[PDB]
Amino acid sequence: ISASIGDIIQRLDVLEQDAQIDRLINGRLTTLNAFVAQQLVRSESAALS
Amino acid sequence: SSLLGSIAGVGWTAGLSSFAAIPFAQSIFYRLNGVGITQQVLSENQKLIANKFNQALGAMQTGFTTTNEAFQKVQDAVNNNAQALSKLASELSNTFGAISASIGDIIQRLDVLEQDAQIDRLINGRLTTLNAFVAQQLVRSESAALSAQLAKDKVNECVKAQSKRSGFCGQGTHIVSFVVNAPNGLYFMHVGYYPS
Amino acid sequence: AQLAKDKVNECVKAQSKRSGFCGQGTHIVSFVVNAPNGLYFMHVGYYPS
Amino acid sequence: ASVKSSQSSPIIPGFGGDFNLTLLEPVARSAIEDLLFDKVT
Amino acid sequence: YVDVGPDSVKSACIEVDIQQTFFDKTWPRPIDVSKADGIIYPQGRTYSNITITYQGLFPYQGDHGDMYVYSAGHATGTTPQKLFVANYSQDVKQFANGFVVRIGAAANSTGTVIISPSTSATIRKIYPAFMLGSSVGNFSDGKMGRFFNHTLVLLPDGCGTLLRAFYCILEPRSGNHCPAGNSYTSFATYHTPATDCSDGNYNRNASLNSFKEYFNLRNCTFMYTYNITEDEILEWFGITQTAQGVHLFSSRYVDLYGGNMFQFATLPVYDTIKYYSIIPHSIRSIQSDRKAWAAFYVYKLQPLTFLLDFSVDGYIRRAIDCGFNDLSQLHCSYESFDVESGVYSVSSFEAKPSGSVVEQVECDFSPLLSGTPPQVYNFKRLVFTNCNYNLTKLLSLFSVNDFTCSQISPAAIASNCYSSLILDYFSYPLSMKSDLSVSSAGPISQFNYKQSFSNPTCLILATVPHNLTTITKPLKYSYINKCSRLLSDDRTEVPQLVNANQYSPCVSIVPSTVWEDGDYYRKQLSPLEGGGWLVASGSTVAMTEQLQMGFGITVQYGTDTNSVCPKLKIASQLGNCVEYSLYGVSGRGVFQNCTAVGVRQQRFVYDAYQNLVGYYSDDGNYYCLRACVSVPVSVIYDKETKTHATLFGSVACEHISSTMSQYSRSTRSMLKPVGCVLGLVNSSLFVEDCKLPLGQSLCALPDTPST
Amino acid sequence: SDDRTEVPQLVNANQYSPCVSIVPSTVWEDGDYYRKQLSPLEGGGWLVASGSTVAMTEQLQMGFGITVQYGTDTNSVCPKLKIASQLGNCVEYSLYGVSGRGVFQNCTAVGVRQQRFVYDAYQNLVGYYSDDGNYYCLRAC
Amino acid sequence: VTVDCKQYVCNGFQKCEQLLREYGQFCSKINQALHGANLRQDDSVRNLF
Amino acid sequence: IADPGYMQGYDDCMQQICAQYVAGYKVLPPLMDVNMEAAYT
Repeated sequence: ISASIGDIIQRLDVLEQDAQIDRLINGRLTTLNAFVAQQLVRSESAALS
Repeated sequence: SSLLGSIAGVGWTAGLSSFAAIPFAQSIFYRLNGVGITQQVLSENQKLIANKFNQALGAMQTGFTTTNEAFQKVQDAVNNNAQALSKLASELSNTFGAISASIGDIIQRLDVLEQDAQIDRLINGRLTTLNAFVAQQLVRSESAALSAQLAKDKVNECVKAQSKRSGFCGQGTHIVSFVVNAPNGLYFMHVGYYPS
Repeated sequence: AQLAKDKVNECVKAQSKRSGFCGQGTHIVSFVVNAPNGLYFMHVGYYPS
Repeated sequence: ASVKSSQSSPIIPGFGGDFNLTLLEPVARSAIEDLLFDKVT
Repeated sequence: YVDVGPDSVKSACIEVDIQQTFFDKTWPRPIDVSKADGIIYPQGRTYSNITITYQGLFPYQGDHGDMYVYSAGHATGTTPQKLFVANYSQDVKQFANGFVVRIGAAANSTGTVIISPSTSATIRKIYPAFMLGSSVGNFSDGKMGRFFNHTLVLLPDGCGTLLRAFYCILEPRSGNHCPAGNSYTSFATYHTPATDCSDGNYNRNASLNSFKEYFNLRNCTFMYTYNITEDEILEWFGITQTAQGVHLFSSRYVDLYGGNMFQFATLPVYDTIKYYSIIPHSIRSIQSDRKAWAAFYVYKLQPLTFLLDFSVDGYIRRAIDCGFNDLSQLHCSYESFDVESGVYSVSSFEAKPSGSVVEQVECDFSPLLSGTPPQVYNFKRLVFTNCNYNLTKLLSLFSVNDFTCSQISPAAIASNCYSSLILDYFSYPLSMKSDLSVSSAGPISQFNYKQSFSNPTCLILATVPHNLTTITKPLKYSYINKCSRLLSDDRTEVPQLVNANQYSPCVSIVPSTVWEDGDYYRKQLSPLEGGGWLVASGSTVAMTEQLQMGFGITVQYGTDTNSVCPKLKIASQLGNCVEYSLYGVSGRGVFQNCTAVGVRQQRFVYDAYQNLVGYYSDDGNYYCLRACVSVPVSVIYDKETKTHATLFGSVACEHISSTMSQYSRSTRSMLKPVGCVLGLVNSSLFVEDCKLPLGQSLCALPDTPST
Repeated sequence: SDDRTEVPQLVNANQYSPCVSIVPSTVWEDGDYYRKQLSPLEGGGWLVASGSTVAMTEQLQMGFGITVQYGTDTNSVCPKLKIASQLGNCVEYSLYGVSGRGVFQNCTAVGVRQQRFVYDAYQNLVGYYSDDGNYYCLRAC
Repeated sequence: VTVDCKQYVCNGFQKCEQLLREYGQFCSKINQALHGANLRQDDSVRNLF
Repeated sequence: IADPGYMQGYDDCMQQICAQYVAGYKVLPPLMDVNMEAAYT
C-alpha cells in the first residue's frame, strides 16, 4: 500500500502503519541502493570511456 | 628486478625482445635523444641532467602521502578490497535478519517449531547477500582483468620502449618508466619531460 | 569487440611494431577466423631461442 | 609471463653513472617498493 | 508502606517570599558536546578507544537549558526570617524523555548573594531538588504546582552529603503559609547552616524536615538514601524512565573528574512520569553567613544520533551532534570527528503548509434507523458521494462492541476525506464475531458478505440500546451455512462463493429470515442455467435482548473519487502555496491559474503517474498544482581550517532568508547570503579572481579557497 | 475541548493506563463508567473510562508476564543448579544473558569497568568481563 | 546526480523518519557511495582537461 | 535536454527536471562553466 506514505493517518492504524511503512522503506531504499550500484557501474564505464 | 635490468638494454630497442646489455646512463641519453629530440651536443654539453634526474627521483622518494594520488588510488584499492571483504562480511553477518543473534533464538529462546522459520529467513537473506558479494567479486575481477591487460599494455609499451605516445605515459614527452609491485597491482614511476 | 576492431586494424592489416597485444614475440603475420561468438586470432610471432 | 621473458643486466649496485636509482634491491622487495608497502596500511 | 519518620509537629510553615526578578539572571552555560557536556554513557554495553555513531538520549548542541538558582533567605544580623525563592513551584514542566543537569559549574568563582545583589561571595556548589509525577493541578487557594497521587521527590540533604529519593502521596498541610493553609505563597525546602552544618554533626534530615512542614508524607513505597562526598567539583545528573522504572544517572561515582553519566539507581516507579518541577530551596543563614550558591541548569533529552569519541580508557571526551548542521552531518555521516575537505550534500528545507484548502452537505444515514435491519446475506447498502459526515455522531447512538479496519484505522477513517463511501448494515449477533473477519473462511465470507480486498475497509459490531426505538428486531438472526451447485452429473458438488460487493447466488431460495436452524433449500436448474441443482442451508441464532447489528464500511480510495469529507475563508483560495486537501486526495502543492488542459467534468488531471498536475478543484477555474518546494542545500566543509559554509542548490539570492523560518529541516534542529553564479551560499565573498585551481573545488565554477 | 472529538488513550509498554487514576482497584459493577474533567493545562476536555467484570472463580486464576533482557550489563540473572569458571582458556563461555565461544586471555586494559562487557562497534564483544575481577578479553572461534 | 536520502525515503514525515533512523547505516552508505562516485567522476573531468 | 537550472531554472520551473522539487534526488553542476570547457576545447 503505497500512497507515498503507508497509511500515514487515513489508511492504516499507527502501530501497523509501521508495518506497511517499513515495507515501503525496505523496498524503496533497496531500489535506491540498486540505483547507487547502477551509478557506480556507469561511473566506472564512464571513466573507462 | 629483471625488468629493471631489461630497462636499459630493452629500452634501445631495436626489437622486443632479442637484446641487450647497455648501461643505464646511455639508455637515458638515447631515450632522451629520442622524443625529447635534443641531439647529442646538448647531452654532451652538458650532463647534470644527472643531478636533475636524481633530483626528480628524490622528490619521487619523499612524496607519497597524502596529496599525491596515485598513492591515494593505491589505498583506494587496498581500502577497496579490504573494505569489501571485511566490512561487507561484517554487514553480512551480525546482523542482518529479523531476529538475528547469529542463531535465531540460538540455544536460548523459542521456538523449536518456528526456529526453522526465523533461521530460514536468516539463510535466505544471508546467503542472498553472499551471492551479491559473489557478483561483486565477478565485477571487480573482470575490471581487474581489464586493468591488468592495460598494465601489460603499459609494460610492453611504456616500460620496454619509450613510447612516443602521450599519456598513457603520463604528462610530457616520456623518457623512462619504472615498475614496482604495489599492493594488488603494479605501480609506475613514469619519468617525463616538463619544458617550463 | 572494439578491442577486436583494434586488433584487426593494427595486428591484422599492419604488423604492428608493438608487443602483446600481438602476442609474445616480434609479430609477423596474423590471421582471423570466425569463432563461436567472436573472432579468433592465429598470431604468427617470432621466437628467438 | 608477459613481463619478463628476457634478459637482465643483472642487478648490480651501480646501474647508471651517475643516476642514483632507489629501485635497487638492498638484499627481495626494493626500496621504493618498501616505501609504498610501508606507507600503505 | 515504609516508615519515613514522624510527621512535623509544627503548627505553621515558614513564610516564603517569592521574588522572581532577583533570580532572573543571564549566566549562559550552553551544551557543548565537543567537550561531552550532558552525555549519558550507553546502558547496553561499554567501550574502548572506539569512535562510533550512536543513537540515544542526548541534549542538543548549544542548548542553553533552563537555569535555576537557590538563595540565602531574609535575615537580620541574628535571626533568619522569611525564605527567599524564585517562582519555580508553579512552573510545572513536561518530563517527556527526561533531562540532564549541570551542577556546580560556577563553584569557586565570585558571585552575588542574590537576596543582596550588592554583596558578593565565593560561589559554592548546591544540589538541585525535583518533584516528579503523573498528575498535577492547583492547591486549594488556586496556585499551581500541586502533584497528586504518588509523587517522586529527589531531595538532597545533610549540607550536600546525601540524596534522598522517595515516592509518597504528598498531603498538603493546613497551618499558616502551608499549601492547604492561609497565606500560602509557595512551598520550599530549607536548612539552617548555623545549626545544621556544624563540623562533624551535619543534620542529615534538615531538608526532609522542612519538606515535612509543608507536606505530610503518606503511603511511601520507598525512601532511599545515597551518600555524597563533600567537594566543589562540577558534576552531571540525569533522569530517564523505562518500564522497569525511573533511572538516575550521575558522573560522581564512575567519572567524577570527567563528567560522563552512569546509572546508579532504578526506582520502582512504574506510573509514567509526565511532569516535574524544581523544588526551591532557601538557605536560612544569618546576614554575616551569606554565601552564593551555584546555579544549576536543566537540559531536556531527546533521541539523537551522535558521533561518540571513546578514549583508550573508555570515556567519552568529544562528541558531535550530527543534526546540528550540514557540517556536523558530514562530520558524522561518516562516523568521523574529521570529515575530509569537500562538498557534502545535506537534505532540504521543505516549505511549511499554509492555507490548507479543503473542497467538498451532511451525509444521509436515515433509512438505517427506520425499520428492521435485514439478515447478513441481504445486507443493505448505503452509498456516499459528495457530502459531509459525522460518523462519531452515528456511533454515539449505538453501543459499540468491536471496531477493526483493514488497510486503515478507526481513528483514520473518521478523519480522512474520500470520494466513494459505502455503508453496509445488517442484523448480526455478537456471538458470531469470530466469523465476521476480513481474515476468515467461515460461512459469512464464503456465502453471505464479503468486503473488497482492494479498498480499505472497516467492520463494526454494535448493539441498539433501548433508547433507540425506531430500529425493530426480527424473529431471529439468520445466515447461510451452505451454498453449492450440484452438477448435471448428480454428484459433483461445487460451492458457490460470494464475490465482494455482491449477494449470494442462493438469496433467491433462502427466505429473508430462516424459519428453523438447519433448514435446507433446493431449486432445479434450467439447461440454460447449467442444469443440475442449486442448494442451500440456513442457520439461526436466538434473538437477543437488545438487537445486535453489523456495519461494513468501504472507502475509495479511487479511482473515481472525491467530495466525501467530515464536517466541523482559509480552506479556500488564495492559498497560493502548500497545502491543499481535496476530497479526492491529499497532497502539498502550489496552485496557479494555469491553462487549459483537462477533461473538465470530472475534476482532476494526472500526468502518466499517480501524481496530479493538477487543477480542479475550484469553482470554476484552473488551479494547476505542482510538487513541494525544497531547497537543495549543501555544506562546504574544509576540515583544515574547520570552516563550514552552507550552499543552497541553484536558488536563490533573493528568495531565501537567513535562518529561514518558512522551511522545515536545516537539517534538522538548527541551521548555521552571497551568490549568484551557481546558487545561493551563506558564505562571503564575491570574486576574488583567480586561484589556483585546486580542491575542494565546488560547483559550476566557484573554486572556493579557504579562508 | 471541542466536546466532539474522542481520542482513545492507549497504554504504552510497561506503563499503567492513564485511566488508573479514575478506575477503582476493583470495578464495583460490570459496565460502570468514570469521568474526570481536565484542567486547561492538562489539555482541557475530559478523561473517560469504563470497567468490565468477570465473576470470581472457585480457585483464583492469575496472569504472569515475563520480560527478559540479554546483557549487556547488570545485575546478572542465571538459573541455579574451578569448572564453569577459570581457567577455561579456550572455547566455550556462557555469560549472563549472552552466549558465545571465545578464547579468554588476561589482556589490558580498555573498558568501562562498572558494567561488564566491551564491544567493538558491532554486536560482538571483544570481550573481557566477566571475571572477578580481571580482564579476560575474548576472541572469535 | 546525488540522492538526498533520509528525505527521499521518506517524504519528510516524522514516524517514517524514525523508521529510517532504524536504518541509519544504509542511508549513510548511500550518500557516502554517491559522493565517492562524484569525486571519481570529477577527477575524471579534471584529469581529462 | 529538459534540464538545467542554475538560479534561473529553479525559479523558471517554479513559474510553471524535478531534481530541485522532489529532493529527493538532486543533480550537481558539472564542475566547469560552459564558457570554460569552451575555453579548453
